[PDB]
Amino acid sequence: SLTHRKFGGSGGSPFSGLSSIAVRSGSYLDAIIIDGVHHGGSGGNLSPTFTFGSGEYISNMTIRSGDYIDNISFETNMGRRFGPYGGSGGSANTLSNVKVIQINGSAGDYLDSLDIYYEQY
Amino acid sequence: SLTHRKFGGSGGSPFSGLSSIAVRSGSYLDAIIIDGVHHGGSGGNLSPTFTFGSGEYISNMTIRSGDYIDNISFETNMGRRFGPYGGSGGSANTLSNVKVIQINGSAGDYLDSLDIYYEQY
Ligand SMILES: CC(=O)N[C@@H]1[C@@H](O)[C@H](O)[C@@H](CO)O[C@H]1O
Repeated sequence: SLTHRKFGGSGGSPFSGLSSIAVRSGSYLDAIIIDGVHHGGSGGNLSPTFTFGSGEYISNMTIRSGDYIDNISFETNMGRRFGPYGGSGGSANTLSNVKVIQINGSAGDYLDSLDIYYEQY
Repeated sequence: SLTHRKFGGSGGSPFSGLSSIAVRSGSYLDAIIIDGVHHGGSGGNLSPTFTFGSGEYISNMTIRSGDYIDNISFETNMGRRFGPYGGSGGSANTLSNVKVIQINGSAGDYLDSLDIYYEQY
């Protein structure tokens, strides 16, 4: 049962545990890199690193996928954009008016799957 | 509305975007360091970094807090312990039988608050 709980007081600027995103891709996704940590294989080319600013988060995400992840692009609430990186294969699925909280998944030599935790607004 | 969605197929080995945790602390938390990214002040003392192995996640977590996060400890599904690190004041709150998905918060010179995203079992 997916939930969240707050602890602590009212001070501070807010932050996410999810700080940055990169991928290795060719015609597939070989890897996703999250806060610098590699998940996947060695194939494809390494994209530049997207680092979220304070209060920035993924609000819109397009992922083409089949048995693997074929492509990823997203947009933030601040208008910045990442991708698309990958091939034209797979089915396109979209997330819109969301807030991505976390990005988990399953990887071998290629990025097989992503489990995207998010708030739907 | 908090939720999630899986894209892609059924192979590969599971990974989490949440891979490492350290804190800076004395009698309360100055900072939490999540996968290498520093959130909060220069104060207190830097804990060793906890790095989650393949298939390991937080299953139990005790937080003390008041206006600030005062203490964190957690246990993983694999019997590993992080902390307790911090002070003995504020009120104690425990998550048991969980899987922690994400740790967000607010931070200034100190760690003010955490918003913990988790599956409750
Ligand atoms: C063959 C095709 O048209 N689309 C495939 C899809 O079925 C496959 O599972 C996916 C992920 O590996 O890659 C696409 O290119």
